[PDB]
Amino acid sequence: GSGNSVTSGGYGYGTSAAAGAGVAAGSYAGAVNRLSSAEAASRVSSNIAAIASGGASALPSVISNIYSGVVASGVSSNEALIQALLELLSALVHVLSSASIGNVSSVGVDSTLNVVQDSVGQYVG
Amino acid sequence: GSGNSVTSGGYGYGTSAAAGAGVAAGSYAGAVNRLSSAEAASRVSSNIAAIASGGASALPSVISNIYSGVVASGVSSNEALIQALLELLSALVHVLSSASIGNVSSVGVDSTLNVVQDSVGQYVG
Repeated sequence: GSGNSVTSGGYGYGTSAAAGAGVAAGSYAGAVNRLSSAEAASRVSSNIAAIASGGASALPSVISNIYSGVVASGVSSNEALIQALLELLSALVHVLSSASIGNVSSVGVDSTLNVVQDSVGQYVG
Repeated sequence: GSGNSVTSGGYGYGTSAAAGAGVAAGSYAGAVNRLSSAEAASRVSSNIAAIASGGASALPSVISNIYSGVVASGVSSNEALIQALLELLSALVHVLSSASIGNVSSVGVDSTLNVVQDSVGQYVG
């Protein structure tokens, strides 16, 4: 302890290759190891059919579903972001296993990016 | 600039509703409203065909491609994680626009979550 608190960068206390739970400034691995727990699986598999339907329009809805679920555990706000995002990242990649994709064009990604900013930008900001 | 610097919580500077760019410890909206730039659209459109063809097997390869691209832009290391991920999150939701999904299963997501930990778990910790 010191009492005199000032500031700190994303290093020293935690950089990478760690256990987690308030390790770095915005990086925490504990939010990740919890993904192999049934906790995530119960939420992620519930929203697979949501993202599969909305594509990107489901993001602001599904992220909200998962985020609140993680925060309900009593986790740090910033670490909750990570876990909730990681749980989110799992729902939409699993659907591709069954999603017989056709042909995607390299156009309109610019516009899709404008949408992703809406869903998570309000959590990282 | 106080001589000494002891760690503190990621608040005070830009707790919420902030424009971005090193606003919080692990939260930055600046890494999000930059996605509407040609920068992301030029990277993410190269990732769309990759993730579409792998589902989750492309994550560890695509995330790294984008991450190194963002870090070389002179961005903060922990902030890069956010932007690089947001650009990543844009590629895989774009593909659903032309990906006619059929029937996904709520079983196996538990296992998929184990893989997502490998791709980003080395950047978040």
